[PDB]
Amino acid sequence: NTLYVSQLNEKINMQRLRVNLFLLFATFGEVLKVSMNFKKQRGQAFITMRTIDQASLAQISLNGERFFGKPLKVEFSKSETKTL
Amino acid sequence: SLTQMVDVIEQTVVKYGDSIKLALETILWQILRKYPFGFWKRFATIEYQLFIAVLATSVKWFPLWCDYLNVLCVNNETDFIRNNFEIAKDLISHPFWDKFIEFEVWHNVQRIYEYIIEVHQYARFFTSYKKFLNEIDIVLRKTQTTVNEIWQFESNDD
Amino acid sequence: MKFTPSIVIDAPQYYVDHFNGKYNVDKCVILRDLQLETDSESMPSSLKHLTKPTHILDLTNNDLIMIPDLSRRDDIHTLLLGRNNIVEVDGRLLPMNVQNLTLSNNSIRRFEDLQRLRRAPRTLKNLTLIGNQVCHLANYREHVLRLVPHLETLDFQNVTAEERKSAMSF
Repeated sequence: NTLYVSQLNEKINMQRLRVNLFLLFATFGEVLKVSMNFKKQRGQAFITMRTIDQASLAQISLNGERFFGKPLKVEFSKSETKTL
Repeated sequence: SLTQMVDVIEQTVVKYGDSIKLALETILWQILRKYPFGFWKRFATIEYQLFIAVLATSVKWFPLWCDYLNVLCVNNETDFIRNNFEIAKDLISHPFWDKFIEFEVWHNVQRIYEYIIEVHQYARFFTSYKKFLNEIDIVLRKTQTTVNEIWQFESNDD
Repeated sequence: MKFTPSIVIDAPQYYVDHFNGKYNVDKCVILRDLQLETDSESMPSSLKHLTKPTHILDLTNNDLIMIPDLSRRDDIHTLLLGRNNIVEVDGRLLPMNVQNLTLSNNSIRRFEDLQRLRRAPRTLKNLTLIGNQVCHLANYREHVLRLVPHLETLDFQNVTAEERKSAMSF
């Protein structure tokens, strides 16, 4: 349900990064995550999704998408998100 | 087959209406390189509508030259027209030499008319003789008569 | 099928992640003020029963042709329009303080069709057109910058004074 993204332009501020990520990933389904917990940027964002099919669809469709200058790398998270 | 693919690529690019169009034009010129007539001229005219002098380069590689000459006159000199008419006389096609003599049109035009009489060919030669008088003819008339007899004799199975 | 108030009353209504507020729209179909997703919205209408409490509007995955028919909504800050078929934009949009517009994966063909976005006064900071045919046309980026300089981030890329100046040069 949660996707781990990395390889992103860390120069973007936290709140703008989160708003653009929620924006971009809303096309596949409702994003449940309000804020990046990791507070370290450097691409390492987790996106939590209410249904699992939207997570898979986002993963396949947005691999290597140019986002703030860089092609994002997307994978499935190792563990389940606390909110799930 | 391949020509249907080239027509499909041209129609899809026409329905699209800049770098992707450039790669499509390079794909089209590569397809014309692999084919290397009128379909190539249609592809070159489509490229001239896309973003035109390559339509002369492809006809130079083909060596049909007077079609590119009339297209170049449609796109826009007596020296270039003479270098085109001599290239067409090298290539030859009676309407082609007719278009070259019409674009050239005075003794150079008379020499072009005499050479075109020497090579609807015979009727054009008789019209050129009448126009040259209006500005050895029977020997050229008999030779063009024998040439027209040869042309009527000419036109797996092919 | 149609976006009607009966639908306005009872979709999954909640707060964005971002804590953006809203109240959603689903008696059987298309939604508003949250997740307007996947119910085949042809034409936006009947936004009045939204009665203003909404920060965001996730229109994605509908069959929207154009973006008109917006009642005056002071609160709406974000529109997530993805995966529709937006050919045109109204023009008298002017929902003051619409900061973010997501046009991703739609069918806007011409530069001139983008013109109405200039009307967004100084609020439309974030606009994403990626996934449209217009993106392929030459000098797309520079024309968006010269047309709507209000944008701070375009296609998730940031404007920058360099291409602002190039947009001025052309």
